[PDB]
Amino acid sequence: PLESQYQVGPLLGSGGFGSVYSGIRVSDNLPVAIKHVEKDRISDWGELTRVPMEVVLLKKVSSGFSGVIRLLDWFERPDSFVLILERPEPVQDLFDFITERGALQEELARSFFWQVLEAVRHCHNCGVLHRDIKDENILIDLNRGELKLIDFGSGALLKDTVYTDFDGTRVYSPPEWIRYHRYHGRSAAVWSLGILLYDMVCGDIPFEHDEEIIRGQVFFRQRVSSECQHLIRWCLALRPSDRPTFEEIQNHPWMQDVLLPQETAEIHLH
Ligand SMILES: Clc1ccc2c(c1)N(CCC[C@@H]1CCCNC1)c1ccncc1O2
Repeated sequence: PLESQYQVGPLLGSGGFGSVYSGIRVSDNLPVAIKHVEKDRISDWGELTRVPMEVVLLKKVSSGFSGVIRLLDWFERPDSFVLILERPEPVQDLFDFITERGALQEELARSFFWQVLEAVRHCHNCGVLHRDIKDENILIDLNRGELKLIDFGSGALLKDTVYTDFDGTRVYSPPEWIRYHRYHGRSAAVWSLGILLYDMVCGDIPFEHDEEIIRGQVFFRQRVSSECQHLIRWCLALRPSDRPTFEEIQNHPWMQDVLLPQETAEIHLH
């Protein structure tokens, strides 16, 4: 019943993930996003009924409220899967937000960064590893000031042993991946959060090529508080065991006195 149950609007974007369209549920009038994924181009499948991993992972996290975009429904077709997802309104992704406004005031980066951490914790707590945390995978609900994680298509079940496959973004990938093709979930996630935070406070990523990643030296082109630079360098420690846990990130001095999402919208987004 898919074509009667939702009403298709403009293409929101396309890339490695497939094609994603703006939509309306005709039932509720609810704004949704409609993601089409070609079966040919799915590396990794899961089960409940053989499905894309994204579907497994999203069901594991979609129980309860969160900073992750919910799987509302899904459909199989002969050559594609179709996923129905929350669409916040109005909305802008963090990539476009940063491309437009440049480097972000710390107070705002702090608010955004905290929310990302809450969301990643929530995922890990549900047994899910994202594997592609970056600006293009974070949405900002502009009215409520709430960040939501998207695109679980490179994700895995969380586990405590090493991962030897990676299908996320190279410049967000830790040096242990680049040199040895091995990493552990949590410490690789922390590396990529280090990259994210630098991107927030400088308006751009710290490392462009592999040689820079491997070397792991951070130069700041923008004025950034010494507390913030400390946290960034800590998350981008070359040795994974030298990186902080999520607990240590959230207890870090730069993370004190976070604004609530609502107060963050009033000040920085309205
Ligand atoms: Cl509104 C919304 C809801 C749920 C979404 C997505 C968007 N997207 C958005 C991707 C396109 C962006 C939009 C802005 C311009 N830059 C590119 C998405 C991408 C990949 N997997 C799941 C997704 O789920």
